[PDB]
Amino acid sequence: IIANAVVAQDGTGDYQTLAEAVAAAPDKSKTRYVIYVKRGTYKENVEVASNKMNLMIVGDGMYATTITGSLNVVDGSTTFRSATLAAVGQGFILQDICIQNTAGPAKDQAVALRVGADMSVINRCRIDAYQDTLYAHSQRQFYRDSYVTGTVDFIFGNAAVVFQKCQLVARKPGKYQQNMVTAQGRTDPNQATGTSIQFCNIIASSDLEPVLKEFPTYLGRPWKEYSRTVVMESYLGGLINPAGWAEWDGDFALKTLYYGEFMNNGPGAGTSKRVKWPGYHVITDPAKAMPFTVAKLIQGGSWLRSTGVAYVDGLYD
Amino acid sequence: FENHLISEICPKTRNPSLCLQALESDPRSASKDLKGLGQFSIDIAQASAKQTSKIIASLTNQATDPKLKGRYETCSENYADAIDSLGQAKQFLTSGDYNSLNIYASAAFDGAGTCEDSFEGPPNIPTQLHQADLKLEDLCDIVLVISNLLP
Repeated sequence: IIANAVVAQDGTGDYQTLAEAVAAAPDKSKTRYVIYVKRGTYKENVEVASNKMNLMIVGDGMYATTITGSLNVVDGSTTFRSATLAAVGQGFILQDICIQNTAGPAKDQAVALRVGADMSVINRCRIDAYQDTLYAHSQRQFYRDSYVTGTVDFIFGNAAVVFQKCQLVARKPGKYQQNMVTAQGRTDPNQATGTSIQFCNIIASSDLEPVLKEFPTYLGRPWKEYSRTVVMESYLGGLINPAGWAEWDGDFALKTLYYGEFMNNGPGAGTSKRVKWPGYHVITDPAKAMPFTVAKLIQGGSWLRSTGVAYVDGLYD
Repeated sequence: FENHLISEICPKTRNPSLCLQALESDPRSASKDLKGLGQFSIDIAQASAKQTSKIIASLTNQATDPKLKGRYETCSENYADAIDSLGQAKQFLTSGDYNSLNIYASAAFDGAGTCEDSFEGPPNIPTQLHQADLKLEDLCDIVLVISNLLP
């Protein structure tokens, strides 16, 4: 397959900026339309609206093509509108590209990527910020072979979302901060949403590794009352606090959240000193892990197979 | 007899009183099966979202403070997405895709919640909008409950 539109800074493409290519893309396309973004750093805030369906934005590699911005809550943006790139168009695919927000930890919430696009795939991407890096807002999403890095609540929202074979990398935050890989925001138990992390690497960056004892990292904290997160068949580095999970605000959500761990490995995977919250579960029964697979949580096959991306449908690698 | 299905739906929602009021507003309530109650409930939720979109536009049109306007614009974008998602929810219910119905009703619900989350600290949310968010949430919850009861 060849690209339908090319973005490049050296004049060799169809457009100089990503925003222009997205605007010129067809509305309600019944087939995949591909925008290729050549190597370079593109300082823009891009939006892929609901009418821009089945759009694939693909770069020259996750180290080579970068979309960057620095909107943030401290400077007066909402979290929702702080995203460097935001996509809600059904069937969105993002690949071989970096989305970053360079605001830094002192600017509080500053989103790199926001996704509210159903049946979306993020493949071989690098998503880079600090607090609130990845706003997996809503709808069904699949992240594969990607790098997501941040500090406080760096994967947050209320998508039905599976991360598979991603490296989730906690980095050195600001003074006195505590890292949280997830802040899952399911408000209502009738919602079939949640975050599932499977066959992933949850590790420390080189700047966090020397100072693990100063800056703790937890798997998650319950942003909302029915927070629902499971980490399974994954490697957990020593950065992961023995307690595993952190309070949001005292005893808020501790009985109604559902946080699970199933068959993890690595120096941070031991569960004997985990929180004793009623809502926390060491899962040993595979039938209790199954709801968090691609097949059950995001109905993935019905739409993943036509993307070409690799996925594991069930529990085991 | 009251539609027995109402006794399975309303108690599972976060606002049973509102659920009852909404379902009883159907003159033909007793003739409706779960799918019928579902379509009615999506229609109610979408109409509320549409009205609130206009409320937000009106609040914006009298605002000059950039931070407040940014909060309203976020609310506006979220309601636009919620309206779109509820529109698609109807087709999913018709097709019997109850998994997609739940996901899209969940997304719509979260449009109102994202508006709510955007008003943390000053400038504070207008009471009118706070109530309209909670209403969309309550209405979308009727849809979510029905989506889980369907086979």
